[PDB]
Formats: sequence, C-alpha cells, structure tokens
Amino acid sequence: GELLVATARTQARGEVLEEVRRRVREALEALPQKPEWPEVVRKLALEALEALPGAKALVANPEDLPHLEALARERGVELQAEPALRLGVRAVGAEGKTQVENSLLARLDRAWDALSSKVAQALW
Amino acid sequence: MIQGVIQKIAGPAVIAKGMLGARMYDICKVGEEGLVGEIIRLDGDTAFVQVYEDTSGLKVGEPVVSTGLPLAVELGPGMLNGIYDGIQRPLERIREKTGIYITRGVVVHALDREKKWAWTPMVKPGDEVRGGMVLGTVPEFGFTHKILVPPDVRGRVKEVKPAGEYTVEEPVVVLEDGTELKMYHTWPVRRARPVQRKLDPNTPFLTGMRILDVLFPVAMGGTAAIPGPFGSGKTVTQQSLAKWSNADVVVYVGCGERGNEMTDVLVEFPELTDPKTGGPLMHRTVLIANTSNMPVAAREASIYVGVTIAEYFRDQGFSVALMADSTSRWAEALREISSRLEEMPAEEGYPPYLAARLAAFYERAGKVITLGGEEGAVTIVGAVSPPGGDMSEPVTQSTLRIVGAFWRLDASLAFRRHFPAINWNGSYSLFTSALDPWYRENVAEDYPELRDAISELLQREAGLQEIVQLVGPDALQDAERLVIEVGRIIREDFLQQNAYHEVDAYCSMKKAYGIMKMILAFYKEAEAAIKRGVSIDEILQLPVLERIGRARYVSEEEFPAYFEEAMKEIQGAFKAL
Amino acid sequence: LKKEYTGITYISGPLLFVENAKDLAYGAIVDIKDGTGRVRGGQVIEVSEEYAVIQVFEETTGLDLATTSVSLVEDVARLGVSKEMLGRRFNGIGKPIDGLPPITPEKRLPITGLPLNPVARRKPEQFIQTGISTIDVMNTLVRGQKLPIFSGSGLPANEIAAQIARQATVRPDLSGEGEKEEPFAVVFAAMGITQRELSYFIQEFERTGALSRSVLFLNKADDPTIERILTPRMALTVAEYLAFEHDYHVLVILTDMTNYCEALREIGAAREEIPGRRGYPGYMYTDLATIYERAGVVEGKKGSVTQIPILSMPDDDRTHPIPDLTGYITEGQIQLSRELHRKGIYPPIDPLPSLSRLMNNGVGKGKTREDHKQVSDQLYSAYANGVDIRKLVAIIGEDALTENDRRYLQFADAFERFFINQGQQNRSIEESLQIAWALLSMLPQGELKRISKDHIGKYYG
Amino acid sequence: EAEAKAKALEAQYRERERAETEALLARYRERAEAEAKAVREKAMARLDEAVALVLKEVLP
Repeated sequence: GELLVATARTQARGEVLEEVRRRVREALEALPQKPEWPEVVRKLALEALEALPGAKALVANPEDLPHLEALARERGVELQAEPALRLGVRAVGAEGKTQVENSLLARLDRAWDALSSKVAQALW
Repeated sequence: MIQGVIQKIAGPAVIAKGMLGARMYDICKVGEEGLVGEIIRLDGDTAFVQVYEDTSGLKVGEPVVSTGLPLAVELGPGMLNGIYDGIQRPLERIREKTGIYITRGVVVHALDREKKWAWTPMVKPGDEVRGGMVLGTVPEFGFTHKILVPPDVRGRVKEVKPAGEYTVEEPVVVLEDGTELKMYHTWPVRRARPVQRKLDPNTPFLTGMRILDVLFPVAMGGTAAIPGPFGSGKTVTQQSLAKWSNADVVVYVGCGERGNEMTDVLVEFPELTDPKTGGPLMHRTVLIANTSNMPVAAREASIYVGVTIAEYFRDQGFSVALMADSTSRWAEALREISSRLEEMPAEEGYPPYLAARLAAFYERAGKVITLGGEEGAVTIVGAVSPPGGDMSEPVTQSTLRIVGAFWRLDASLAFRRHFPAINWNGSYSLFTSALDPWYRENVAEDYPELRDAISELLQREAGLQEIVQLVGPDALQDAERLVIEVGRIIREDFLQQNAYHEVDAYCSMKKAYGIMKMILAFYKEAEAAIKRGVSIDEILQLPVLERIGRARYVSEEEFPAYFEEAMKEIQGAFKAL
Repeated sequence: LKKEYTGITYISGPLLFVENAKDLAYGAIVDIKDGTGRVRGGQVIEVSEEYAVIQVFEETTGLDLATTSVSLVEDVARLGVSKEMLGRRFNGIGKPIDGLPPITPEKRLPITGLPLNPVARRKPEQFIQTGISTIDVMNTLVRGQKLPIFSGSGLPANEIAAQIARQATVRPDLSGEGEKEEPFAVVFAAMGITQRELSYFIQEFERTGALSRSVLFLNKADDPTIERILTPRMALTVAEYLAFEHDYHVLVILTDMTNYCEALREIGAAREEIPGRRGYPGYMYTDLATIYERAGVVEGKKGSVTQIPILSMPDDDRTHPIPDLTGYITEGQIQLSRELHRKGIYPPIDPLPSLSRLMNNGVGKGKTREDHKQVSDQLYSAYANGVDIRKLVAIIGEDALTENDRRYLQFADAFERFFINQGQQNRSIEESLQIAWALLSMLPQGELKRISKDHIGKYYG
Repeated sequence: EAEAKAKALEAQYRERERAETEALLARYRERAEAEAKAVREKAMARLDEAVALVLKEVLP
C-alpha cells in the first residue's frame, strides 16, 4: 500500500512536468511570429557559426531565407535552402563530415535536465 | 538494393567493394549464381560478407547484391512434418529438384506456396488488431494452427476474405492502412520475438526417462544441458526426449552431427505415435538438420532458425520442446568465422563474445503469457560435446552459468553399457523445490520425501563404495552390505533404461513412483528383518527381489494390480524370516 | 546546441571509428542514430587528431555508412541522481523500465567516481549480524566492508545473498549505544541474470517489502553485453550518493562479477591488447579495484557502504583470474563448497577457505562478547583437525584409530550437521556462540589451547 | 477436537486476514487518490512561473 500511494504520487507529479514541457514546446513553436525573430535566429546562427570554426554551408528553411541574407554575404558561408528543419539553422563543416544543428526543439530536449531540476524546485 | 563486386575471396569470406550504405547483418546474394551471405565489418565502402554455402570456383568481378533485409525466417502453416537446413530450405524439395547430392545455389521457398489450406476467420470488419492477436485458424493435421498478426503490426481491420480454402501467399486480411496480412509472415531471426510477461515455470517437462524426471527434473519453462564424450550415448537420449514427451511440438535442431541420426529420425517417425492424440509422431516434429559435411557457417544460422520457429509455436499456445544437438559445433563455427575474420581469441580459439551468444540462445526459453493473451512455454535441451571428459572447457563452463539443469554423462559408466550414462555424482537440477506442489497433487502425497530418501541412499552407497573397494567385501558388518545391495538394485532396476524395449522406453510418473515404493519398502522391511538376527546373505536370494527386478517391464495398463501384488509379496515374503 | 558527425569509417564488433572528430573528448558519451531514427549509446575510448574509436553500448545490427550520425552528449559520462529513486528500477544505461516517469535529477555525478581519500576514511568498525552462523561467529561481516561470496556453478549463492539482504541487522545493545534502528537501503546491481534468478530476487524483496528502500539496476542476459561495464559504476554512484550525502546505510549486492570480467575480456580482445592470465586484459586489476574500493565509511560523517559481490568461480577454484583478483582487492571472502551442498547443507560455507580481514576491528570485548575471537580460533583449529583426519580415515581405515582421534571425527560431522546447517532460521550471535560452546564441549580440556582459562572455566558444558 | 479447533481457528483468522486486508488496501487507495489530487491542484495554480523560466533559459 505504501508503494501504491508513492507511485501514484510520483506519476501525478510527472505528468504535470510533462504538461509544462507541452506549454513551453508550444510557446517555442509560436515564436516565428514576433518582431525579434530575425534577431534571435541570426543570434543562434552566429552561435552555431562560432562553435564550428570556419563552416562552409549553412542550411536554413525556405521560410528562413530572407531574414538572414546579411549573414549569407559575409563570414565565407554559402547558404542552402531546405525545409528539413522546423526551427533553427544548421552548419555544414569541412566536407559534410560534420554538422552542427542549432534548432530550438533540440536545444530544449538537450538542456531539459537541470532545467527540470529547477522547474520542480520552482514549483515546489 | 546496394550492388557491388567482389574485391577479395578468403575461405568462405567474400570481401566485396562498392557497398556504401548496406546495413550490417543484412543478407546479400553474392556471386553471379545467387549464393547467400551475411554482411559484417563495414570499412570505407568495403563490406565483409560471409557465405553460407560453399565458395569454390568464384572470381573477382562477380556482382554482389544487397537485399537490404536481415536473416528472416518465414513463419506460418506447413512447417510441422518437415525437414530444413540452416537457412530454412526444405530438403525434400531439394531432393526432388536436384538429386541425391546437396548442390550449391538453389532457391526453393521455405513454406510450400501451392497447398490449399482451409481458412476460418476470427475477425470481422470494423475490429481492431494488435501485435500477436489471432486472425483465424487453419486446420493443419489434428492441431488447430491459429495464425498471428505480426508482432510489429497493429491497426484497424478493413476487410476479411471469407471462409473457404486458400494458399499461404494469398493476402487474407486487409487493414485500414493499405497493408495486407498474409498467412505466413517473415521475422528477423536474431531479434527475439516479444512477450507480454514472463511467468515462473511450475509444471514439469515429462521426458519418459526415469532418472531425468525423478532425480533431476526440468520444468516446462527451463533449460537443461547434456554433456558427454563419445560412446556415452547422448543421441538416444535426445531422440528419447523427442519421441516420448508431453510437449505439443518438438523442434529438433541438429547443428553439426552425423546424417545417420537424421535419417533415423526421418524414416522411423511416421511409424510411431505420440501418447496424446494418436496419429503419427512425425506430425509434431519440425527438424532442422545440418549435417557435418554441409557447410560450416550454416551451423550458426541453424540454431537461430530453430529457436525462432520454437518461439513461433510458443506464441500460438503450444508448449514447445527444442532439442539443440552439438552446440559445441556451433562454437567451432563461431571459432572458424572469428579466426577467418582475424580477431584475437581467448581460451582456445573461441571468440570472447561466446558466452554472450550462448546466453542469447538459452534466454529465449521460458514460460510466458503471449501477446494474444494465452499462455505458452518453450524448453531447451542442449547437447554439448566437450573434447574428452573435460568439463573445464570454455563452452561447457560458459553454458554452465546459465542452465537450470545439468545432466552429466560418463564414459566409464557407459563402457559397461549402462544406458543412460547419467552420473548422479555431479549432475544437478534447480527445479526440484519449485515442482513440489505439482508433485503433491498429481503423483502422490509423500513423493518429494520418497525421492529424498532415494537420494540419501544413493549418496550413502557412493560414499561407502570407496572403503568397499579398499578393504574388500568382508569387513562391512550387517546392514552396510544391505546398503550396497539396495544401491545395486536401484542402479540396475530404477536408473537403467533400455529405450529399445517396447514398454521400458516410456515410463510415466506412476510406474516410477511404484518402483521407488517397492525398493524403499523392501529396504525398510529388510532392515527390520536384520535388526533381529537374520543373515544378510540369506535375504539376497529371496524371490521377491526378482519381482522387484523385472518390474520395469510390466506395462502402463498392467501396472497397478501388479504393484499391489508385489506389495503383498514384499509383506508376506519376510514373515518366514 | 547539438553538433553532429557523419563519416564513420569502420564498424565491426562493438567498435566504430568516426573521423574528423577532434571535439569528441576522451571518455565522452556519444549517441548513434541510423536511418530508422533509433538511437544507441556509446562511449569514446580513443581520440586522435585523425579519428576516434567508439564502443557501442547496444547491439550493432542495422548500422550503415551512408547515414548514422554520431552526436555528442555529456562531456564526461554522468549519471543524474536524485533521492527519489529509492523504489525504482533501471536498465544498464540508467533509464526506468517500470512505466513510471523519468526522475528529476538533483545532482549529476561522474559515473566512474573519484578515489576516496585515505586520510578521510574511518575504520569499518560496527558489528553486523547476518543470521548465518558461520558469518556471525567465524567470518564476521562488519559494516563498511567488501566481502564477495565465491560460489560454484550450481551452488545457492543467490539465496545466501537474499538471506543477508532480508535479515542483516546491527545490534547496538552489545555495542553500547542504541541510538536508533534505521535499516539498510539495498542497491541491487544485476549483470546478466536469466529471469530465474531475477524472479527469485524480485519475489524475495517483494515478500519482505524491501522494494520501498532498494534501487535495482537490472541488466538481463539478453540485453547487450557492453553495458555490463556501465552497470556497477552507475550503481555505486548512487551508493556513494545515498551514503555520503544523505546518511543512509547502503548495502550493495553486485551480482555475478564474472559477467563484468567477460565484458572486459570482450572489449579488451577487440582492442588488440596485452593479455594477463587466461586471456583477460592487463587493466582488469585496476577496473575491479575501481569498482570494489568505492566502499567503506568516512571520517566525520554518518553513512556506510557494504559490498557483497557475488562470484561464479569458473572451475570452482581460487586460481582463475576473476576470483583471484577479486580476492586480492577485497577484504576477505566467503566461499561455498560443492561437498556440503551434495551432503544437503544450507548455507554450504566451508570456513577453511573463507576469511574476513576486518573481523578484529568489530568483535570482542564490549562489541560482541569476551570470548568471540578465541571461540573462532578454536573452532578453526578443531575443524581443521577433523578435515585432515578424514583423509587419514580414507588412507588407513577407521579401526586403527584411538579415541581422541575419533573425537575430532565426531566434532567435524557434528559441526557440519548442527553449526553450519540451518534452514532459513535467524540464529543470533548469542545463540550461535551457545551452539559453538555446545560443540566445543565435545572436546576435553588440554585440547583447547586457544581459549583463556576463565572463559573455559565459566562457559564450558 | 484437535482437528476441529485447528480448522475453526484457520477459518476465523483467514476471515480476519481477508477483511482487514481489504479494509486497509481500499483506505490506502483513497488516501493515494487524495494525495495525487492535492499535489496536482497545488501545482496548477503554481504553474506559469515555470514556463517563463525554461523559455528564458533555453533562448539566448
């Protein structure tokens, strides 16, 4: 019976963290309609270019074309147009043997751990 | 369909080039003929195919065509009463097609694609199907072969083809996804078939031999290992396990063993009869033979094809028994492909992943609930062949950490033609304490206590045998001579099978309990006769000892009246003494 | 972000070689994904400026070279640990298989541990009784000790481990403190067990109710044979956390370390590396040492780790490198015997090849009783006389022996039937010393040369 | 009389075992549902502090 009450408690605690993850997933899905959207996308593209020294190709969406063409005329890059990405950009390095994706859903899913610690500590 | 050419041939190992994107452990057709190989050691764009047939006469330049699928068995109706080799090809169709010699490179389908099977559906339009549920039955011989959904297919049934008779290739169910479920289905042979839950085994695997279910039993969901050097039989024990059991179907996989055993099993089984449903015995055997002179890499796939077919009959509810003969020949097959592949070995040539492969094989046995709700089990008896004696081998000690029952043969105990050669000083079984409520309901009430008295008497006899050999026969006072003689009666009357006599071969639990009760009543009443001053040499020629000694030959029907008459003879033969 | 690498040059066995990977740190975890989206764990075990070797933590079936991006995760290999995992179950990688949600990790620790400082250790000192009479009287288990159960191939090692799990307690009234009874927290690290032994451990722990205090890192036999490397490290990470930052009394049951040494033999033979004895590599002493020596008690804190490794001695000897090096790192072993289990004795512990190097710290005056060490030594000498007089019986026969030689032969088998043999009964330390004196009373004085005169004057008979 | 008192005490304490076991377990079920509802209802009003924090720390 004590395992019954404790497992009911921890699964009820887990699904609320799941729905907080749902809220932030939708509030990051509805980010490309905002006036600071080329600012945040070119900031993330600058970080992705920064972590990979001297990229060659930069993969972005057909919707993500016009907001960052000033990046596509400096730093030696050449842009590639592909709708494979939902968020963020990609940096193709030396000979296609290295990519650095900097999509937003990937940033959430990778950084979720210590942020989940702080989310549970903030909510309790 | 990644297509390339041969770059190198080395033994049965074809190192092909031009393959950049072939998946590891696919099956690719090597050579211009159409030979079969499995692909490992990717390197750049250069594969490492091993062939499964012979390899002589090939060149450099012949195309190799990657099918892009792993080693897949086909599962469905038409596998019982059937012989296959290590890549699931029917040997009767090969013998009809090419001759009396197993040639290289011939493609016959596993399940015969033209027999008309009756179909009786058990789903309707607008139902939902999950993995492993039933879609309807097909009557095979006297079984009821219910056909399954494949274990990675679910959805909603859009149409069902009606009742009639059909062919195994014809798509009988169409889901509401565009997919169509046929009668057979393919399954990758190394990925184990799923279950819902594994239970604990609590019902014994009755094997018709007295010692191997009385003193060292094995449950329905357990594993057992039989070692034994040459001349210790082991083949008649595997065949007796196959002939006289309670398991509904038997997969007899022989990897690297002589062809005379396989032609014995194939010839004489249509004349026998299982003691559960009548008819032939060969209608519950799937036998996967791979003779010694057949190629040396197919021994690896023969075991996995056998255990995947055993899990297929386990998922249908049937209790399956898998007899895997000469798994050390599979160990030598792994040694051959490893030393072809230039790896560093460990402990006499065997690759270091050997015990992980043997655990992956012996893990598939068990007693599960299936995905379709019903309950099934599969039990593996693996015959290991060490070189000579030598239980310190890597394969023997590597299978010894896994198996629940260990059945050790001897040569010295088999050179005296005492078959079976089960050395009970070294054999063991972990399933004795778990099979006790089944015993206490279904054979007797005091049955564990009685065979514990038998085990105590045998350990006493085998301990005292040493000083009997040392001092001679004289110095044993009164009742230790009786311990010798009762132990001799046990190992000549209860433990010694024949397996060729028409009624001594199969021995159910009631007759074994009866012979046990005879011997213990004789011993207790003879000790009660020797505590009062009767010579021990007088007792050892009473006629009721002969009535005990020939009591392994009274039939199953003729037993109980004979048992009660021998009990009153045991009583009324010591009153005069 | 999430960097990636394509360009795997070579996949074979458990290994695959990525190239142009200068940013994969050594000892870092990668995840490998093919065209079917399924991910696979892996770890780097060589970094060059050219290329980088990676061991794969799952089965390598289905990979190819036109796909299978290898991405980086967690710069050094870490386990995210909370306190909320005291009822859960996990696989070899560290993920829950019970249908429950994943945890909220408070800290994240490095998995391989850091070596504990010898200045900041404390002496393992407080007497655990285990109920088993041989372990309580003769080979004492003291809280903060490493002692493996060397077993055979069919011997009941799992039942003895479960019995020590279900009834090990510390008695503070003998110790002199009281002060509470907080029970143990079990960490059960299973490496390649076969659902039979697993069902026995789970059914035992659920009938006794220990699953609300015990974490189970289960790595079953069909699961891949590389994450057996990862399993004891991410079990002793939780053991060190729950003992040295939350003051529990963690007992770890490291099941069947021979599977761990088999996994090391595999990964050491796939690297073309210098063998030791019987094909096991050179660094097997160092890896078994950095599993085992992550136990004990520390100075100025409250916790305790007690390791019971379980060993399957291959040809039931002390000469194979696995039980041999295990006995070299650890402090004492408890060894099971094939003879006593054929005679029907449970627990079949023969006390001659078994010992405990931390007995003298936690027995004796004011901690067990005033006669404990001396009763142990006299039992050892007299049972050794019985053992080596049975060989004389086997040589010459009994009726050339006199009476005092026969009293030892009666002591040996009365010992084996009454002191050693006990079916699941919890004989405490006072009753076990009472039975020890009841067996020593089969010998006359003048043949008890290791017991002081007031002890033998007041306890005898 | 020995067999009769054995059987009577058996039936008596198995009735006791059955009734008190089900009365314990249903009460633990009730308190478990109450605890789960209480932690969810405390967390719901507590929410939206979290989503701004995680969306602030993921985004630059």
